[PDB]
Amino acid sequence: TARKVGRPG
Amino acid sequence: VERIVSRDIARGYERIPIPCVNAVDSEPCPSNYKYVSQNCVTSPMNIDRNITHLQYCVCIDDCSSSNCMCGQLSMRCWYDKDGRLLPEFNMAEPPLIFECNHACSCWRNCRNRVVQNGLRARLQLYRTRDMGWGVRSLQDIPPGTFVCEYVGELISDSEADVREEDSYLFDLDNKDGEVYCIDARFYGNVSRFINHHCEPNLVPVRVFMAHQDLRFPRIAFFSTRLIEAGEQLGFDYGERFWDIKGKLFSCRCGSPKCRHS
Ligand SMILES: Nc1ncnc2c1ncn2[C@@H]1O[C@H](CSCC[C@H](N)C(=O)O)[C@@H](O)[C@H]1O
Ligand SMILES: [Zn+2]
Ligand SMILES: [Zn+2]
Ligand SMILES: [Zn+2]
Ligand SMILES: [Zn+2]
Repeated sequence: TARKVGRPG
Repeated sequence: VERIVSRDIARGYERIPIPCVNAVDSEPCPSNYKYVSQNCVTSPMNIDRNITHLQYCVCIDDCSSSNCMCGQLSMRCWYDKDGRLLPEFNMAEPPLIFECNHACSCWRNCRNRVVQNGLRARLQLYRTRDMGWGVRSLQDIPPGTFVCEYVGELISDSEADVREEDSYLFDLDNKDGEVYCIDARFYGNVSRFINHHCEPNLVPVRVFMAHQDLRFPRIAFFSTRLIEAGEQLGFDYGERFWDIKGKLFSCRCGSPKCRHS
């Protein structure tokens, strides 16, 4: 977990 | 003054070379990844390539008219004559772009074709003082210009959740809620090296070209303003990225409006 560190924003 | 540790990291695969220089330390040109100029897979994505599923235009002109179906799919064709995004283009919530394709009746040099013509800017991979490697422009880039595509390995939601080297992920979230990802960790192009900036001179836009499978937009960076020769490229990695990496390090983009410092 945490989650996923994907772009963008 | 520096060290030209490569004449072209793309090995001739891009329309223009992308040299690597290091003016800062002894790190040689990065080699822990494979440069690829287009997206790849390492595990079947069933991308719908059925040519009869493409929507296409029947324009008898250069696709400048209000009637271009591909323009309508995009809301309107956003490209001017020089290939630049119109000033009225919404960089805060960019629309999906559909470029004309091989199913269209129009010619290859039609107006609705930009991203598919590949790299037109002179870029350079260089070593930053604060952030590792980065990419800078070697010339003035006008605003609304296509600069580069975020290229890497197309993978699934759940495969992406298990990737331990996670500094190169780009999520593709459909409006339908479906999610895939581009991982530029092992296979990637120059975009893997573009750093986050809180006042970005680049914005990513979802674009469709040879296929219109909405699960797999391709990610195109357009300049949001004039970028000056020598200027480092940057886009906003976004909040999902920082909520996680922010626990490990802080943004050093150096902006006085830095939101993650
Ligand atoms: N604005 C920023 N501030 C601090 N570090 C950054 C940053 N933008 C990118 N990075 C660094 O670069 C990683 C993203 S991959 C970007 C390329 C990287 N600089 C490289 O040399 O390969 C981040 O996890 C962080 O290590
Ligand atoms: Zn058309
Ligand atoms: Zn068309
Ligand atoms: Zn066309
Ligand atoms: Zn910042």
